[PDB]
Amino acid sequence: CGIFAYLNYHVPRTRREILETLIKGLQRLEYRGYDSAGVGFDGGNDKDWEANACKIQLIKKKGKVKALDEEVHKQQDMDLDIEFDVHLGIAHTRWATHGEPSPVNSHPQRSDKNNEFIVIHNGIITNYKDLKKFLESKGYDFESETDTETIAKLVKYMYDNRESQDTSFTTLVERVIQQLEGAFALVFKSVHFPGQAVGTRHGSPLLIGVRSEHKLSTDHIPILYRTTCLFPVEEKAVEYYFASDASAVIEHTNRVIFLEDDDVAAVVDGRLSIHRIHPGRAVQTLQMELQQIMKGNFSSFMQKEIFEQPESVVNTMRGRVNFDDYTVNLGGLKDHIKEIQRCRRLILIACGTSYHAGVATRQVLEELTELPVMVELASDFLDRNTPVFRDDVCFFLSQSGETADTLMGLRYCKERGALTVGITNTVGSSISRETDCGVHINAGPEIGVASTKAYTSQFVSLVMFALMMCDDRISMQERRKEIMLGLKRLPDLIKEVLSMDDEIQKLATELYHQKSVLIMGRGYHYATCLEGALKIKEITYMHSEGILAGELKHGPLALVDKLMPVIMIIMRDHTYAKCQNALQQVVARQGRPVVICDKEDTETIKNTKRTIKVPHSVDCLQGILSVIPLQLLAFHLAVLRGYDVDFPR
Amino acid sequence: CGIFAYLNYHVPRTRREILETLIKGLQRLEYRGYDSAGVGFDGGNDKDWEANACKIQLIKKKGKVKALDEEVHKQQDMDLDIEFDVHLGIAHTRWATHGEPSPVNSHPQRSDKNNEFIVIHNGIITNYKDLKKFLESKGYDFESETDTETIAKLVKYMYDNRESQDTSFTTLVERVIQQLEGAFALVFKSVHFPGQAVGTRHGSPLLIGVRSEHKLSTDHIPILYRTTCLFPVEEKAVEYYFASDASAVIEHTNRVIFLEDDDVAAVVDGRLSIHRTLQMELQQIMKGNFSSFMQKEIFEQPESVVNTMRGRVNFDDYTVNLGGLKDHIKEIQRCRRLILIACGTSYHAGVATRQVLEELTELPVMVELASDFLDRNTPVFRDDVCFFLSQSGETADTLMGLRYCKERGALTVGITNTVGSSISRETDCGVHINAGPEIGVASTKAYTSQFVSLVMFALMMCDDRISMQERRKEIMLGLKRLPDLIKEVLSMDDEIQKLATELYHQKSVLIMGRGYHYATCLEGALKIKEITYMHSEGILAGELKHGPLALVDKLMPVIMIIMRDHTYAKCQNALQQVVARQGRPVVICDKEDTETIKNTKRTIKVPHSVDCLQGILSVIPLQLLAFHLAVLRGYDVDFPRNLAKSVTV
Ligand SMILES: O=C[C@H](O)[C@@H](O)[C@H](O)[C@H](O)COP(=O)(O)O
Ligand SMILES: O=C[C@H](O)[C@@H](O)[C@H](O)[C@H](O)COP(=O)(O)O
Ligand SMILES: N[C@@H](CCC(=O)O)C(=O)O
Repeated sequence: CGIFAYLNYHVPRTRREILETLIKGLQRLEYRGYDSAGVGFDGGNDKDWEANACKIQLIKKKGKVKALDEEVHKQQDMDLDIEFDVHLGIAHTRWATHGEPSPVNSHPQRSDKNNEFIVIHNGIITNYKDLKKFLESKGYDFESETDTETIAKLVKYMYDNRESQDTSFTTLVERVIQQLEGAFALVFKSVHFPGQAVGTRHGSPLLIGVRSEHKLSTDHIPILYRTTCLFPVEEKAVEYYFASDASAVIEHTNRVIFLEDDDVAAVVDGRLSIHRIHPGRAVQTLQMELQQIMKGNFSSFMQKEIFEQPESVVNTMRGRVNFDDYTVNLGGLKDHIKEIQRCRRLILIACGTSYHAGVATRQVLEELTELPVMVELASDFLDRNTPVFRDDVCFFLSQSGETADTLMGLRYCKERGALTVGITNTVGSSISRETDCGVHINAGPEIGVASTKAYTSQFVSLVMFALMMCDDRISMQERRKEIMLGLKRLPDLIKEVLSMDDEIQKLATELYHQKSVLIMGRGYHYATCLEGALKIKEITYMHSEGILAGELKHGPLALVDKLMPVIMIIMRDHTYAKCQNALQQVVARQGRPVVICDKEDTETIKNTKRTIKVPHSVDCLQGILSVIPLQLLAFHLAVLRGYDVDFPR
Repeated sequence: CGIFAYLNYHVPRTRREILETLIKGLQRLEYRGYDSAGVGFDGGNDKDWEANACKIQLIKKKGKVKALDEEVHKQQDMDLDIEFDVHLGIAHTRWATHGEPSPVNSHPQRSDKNNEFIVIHNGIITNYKDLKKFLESKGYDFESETDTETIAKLVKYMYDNRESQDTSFTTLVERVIQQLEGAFALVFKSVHFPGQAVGTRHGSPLLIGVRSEHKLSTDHIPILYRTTCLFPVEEKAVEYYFASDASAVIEHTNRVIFLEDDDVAAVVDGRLSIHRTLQMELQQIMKGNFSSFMQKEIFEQPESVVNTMRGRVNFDDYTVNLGGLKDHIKEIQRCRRLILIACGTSYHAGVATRQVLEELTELPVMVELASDFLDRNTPVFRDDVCFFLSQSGETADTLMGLRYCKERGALTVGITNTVGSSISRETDCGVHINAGPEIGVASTKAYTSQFVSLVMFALMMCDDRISMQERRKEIMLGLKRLPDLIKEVLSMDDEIQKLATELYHQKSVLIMGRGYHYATCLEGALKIKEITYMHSEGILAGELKHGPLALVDKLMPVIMIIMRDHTYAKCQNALQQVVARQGRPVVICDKEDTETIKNTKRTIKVPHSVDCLQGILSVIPLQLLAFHLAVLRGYDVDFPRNLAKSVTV
């Protein structure tokens, strides 16, 4: 699930320091969930590091990384004070798929009892059955029920059947991946190629970080097919960081290379080259900081990411909104904003909360672009073979940028010649690369299990795009100004909503024992219902459902009685009167609902017992304020019930 | 709501023959509103019926009509033996969407403490608040909170300031409607005008039935402007039946006059004048041998399906011809998008046929909930084809969307089950699904008939594509076999009733499907909500992994739909995810799905049909399941709480 490897080339490091780096690397990957982890490093206790490069030691264990950290330092036959001028250590966290969690089934997987080759793997090898039969017929005995082991045994098969005594480590791996089917991110290590690393991916992220106090030969690595590689110029010293997630690299360096499918990256004599069976891979700078993946003073990542939303919203608008002259500029669309305006339809495709962001901005997109806006769930979009045309603009909302159904929707539309735009939050992700253009919502990494700041950052990003699509219309200047003053005031308004956290805990204690809750709303807050009810489902495990208010009299209103908890959303927009009508329909049937409304709606505050009173904003922005109380309610309910809000489940 | 009045002119009826005709008229209209009821007739106990038309009696009580039928009887003041030669009586059942359903709020309303004018109203007055303040200043005291009272206190204000001593009852009503705003259907009665009735409409149905053993003077009453009246030629014997619907009159006669907007009908001296045969058998509105309309309407779907295809599908030569579209089909193919607009179950019928509409028309298909369609002011264009699905043809939100689309030059199509309904008239063209009257509040045969209709339309849109000839043949053979396969499903009634005994106590249930059965699980979830009051929610199977799956444990009831179409494997993956969360689901599957039947305890095995027709079969069990669950919980399936049928306000 998580991969991290640390190669120090002519940068002296003691075995203690190497192990602490690997463990610290896995600590940055734990948030993805896992059941076991392991490390691989050169063994032996010969004081000269050059003689220990033929003994690979492994320490794998089922449990948390801490237990692994304890097992590392709990080795009597291991001297931690040996200094290695050159060394490659690899680490891995496992999410079991093939084989039950156990030390044997943990990574790194070895090629034999002498550990001539070891490999860490993220993904699944579909044809591991056949590959295992073939290697067993050639005389290789397996010890684990993991598909990963077939990789270790196979690379040794190529090595044992090499035509020349000096075939490259790269050539060996090329022959392995050419026999593999499915998805995989791999890092290899071998006693026969000491100090060298080989990384390759297909359908799984893999990146390489680099650091050196010396100048590097290039910032754009060219691809080599079967002056050209990356290395420090005047000296040898250099450090490489293979990782499946930037979060494990950023504290050491912000210079990274994102590998692409079928890339085979190799480090030989401290020089990094990328082979493939003038295109090149860029060495780019990440704007990510270690502080963005730490809880800080908060007790959970969920709490942090909700309460930091005044900051994340500001990070989303930075360099993109100019309140001094009411102009909007998404740099990611400069070379495509012209074509997009000559198109005839917008299609927003996403899963889960990302899809709700589409619903939350569909109206304002229709208002300002005057174009048809169709919001689709990616899985259903694929089932129906939806008609798509060359003059369609297709947005793909995805925080991770790797969600399969959304990604497959992306590739579907590209085949039909539509113009594709990625709204992502993960640099280097598949959806950010394969779209024609895109916007990075720059909300910072989302470490929590549920989407909190990503939903509101997507909300803001799509509103900003809408503002770009009508920057030439005289009749809409006023409307644009109204909206951008609302964005100017939004962060302060979000703080105001968070300052009512106390009022929300009271509501949580009132719903502590409840099993169902109906969340009602219409117009700009239809999405607020759905997203609220999804959060309370995902985090609290109670049956929260979002009900479009205009639909009550067509059936759903039958659930209302004096026992069914109800939360209604009644804001000061054009649907105010209609929402009041829905409230009367509920109360008329013995419903006693909790209402989320504007601070100054004196009428409903008096006639309704419990009301959450949020500040008034622009109609097409209220959704951001009205959803936060529901984020907090889901958070507090889970806490009251003893759940771990940072646990996937 | 419902309206019914009985005017017998020189046809001797005792006071019991009239009260049992008013109640029997409301029972025919009860399914339109059953929160309260009331009747209005002539009081007094004088043998000579003439000295009793100056005294009005109002018997109004809370509850269904059977609560009023007992309040009318066993009274100590009304002598049910007086013979009336001329008499008028008005009745009404109300849908109390607001306030309390008290006898004071029920209709008929009154204008003072002596009952000089009583009115029964179907609709809403959008300015009754201004009429209430104008009338309170002149010396009129109000009693109720309804908007109907402002119609009674105002018809008396025009009578207190007339210019001549004998102003016709029409003139008084003409002055009232000029001050009323919104929609309304009214039937007046006054002591000053004995035996005279006035019936005007504007945006709400209102017809007049007539019966007489004598010949009628004419068959085309001429509309007048401030050899003219409909009356028996030689004698005076005539019976009139004011009613907002045709079912309350078919039992007494099949000769009605469908009024129009702003037509002020008036019966004077037993002569019907307007100022400014029915094609239904009584059997169609009788439960027959079933204990409920909903059970009948479910088990009669084999016939209603056939009645939808009659004279429209030819299986010998595989031709589809919808007469209602012959003059527009050519222009519909030159359009560029399909939009389906509806509410509730009708909206589900759009979801259930969206995929096949996209396949056979190759056009974009967009399915919209009417209420949200209006809140967003959706972009619509002259080259859009907009369908409006409505069993009643009167649903307010759907109807407003129609007029919204006409204003934007779109080609509109009505898919209705009511001839003469607003939606069937105001659309450029349309199809009558011809399923028969639907009395049960929950739509059952209407859904499956709307389904078939949209499929027939799809078959027309592609009858000129060679490449789709085989696909057309496959679907039409499925239609030929569908009625019998529906019977095969209904034969599992007993098996469904059992599984209901295992769930009637639960509070929630999740229904999961994708593709062609996304609609199935939504419509099923709606039905269970509407008549069993369980918290049932439809969940798109593809979305489970994105949050809702967290709500599944060994306790949470789950129903899954897994059919043999292109999503079988994906549905199998969702089923494996559910079991991993310890779920124990009921699976609706195809009989030949042996793998599914072995590994799942509770299964409902339905016969295999064409993929785009399978939805009709997979939904019927949920219709039956909702029925049995309601019976187990002691509820009534023909009168669910908190609403009625057809949302016209
Ligand atoms: O609570 C929300 C979850 O995070 C989940 O619903 C998420 O929104 C989807 O899995 C889409 O993922 P992406 O946004 O990464 O595409
Ligand atoms: O089961 C519920 C009802 O059938 C309901 O969903 C109905 O569909 C709408 O209240 C109006 O729809 P029509 O306009 O077709 O009557
Ligand atoms: N399929 C491998 C790797 C899974 C992973 O960690 O992503 C296993 O189960 O061991």
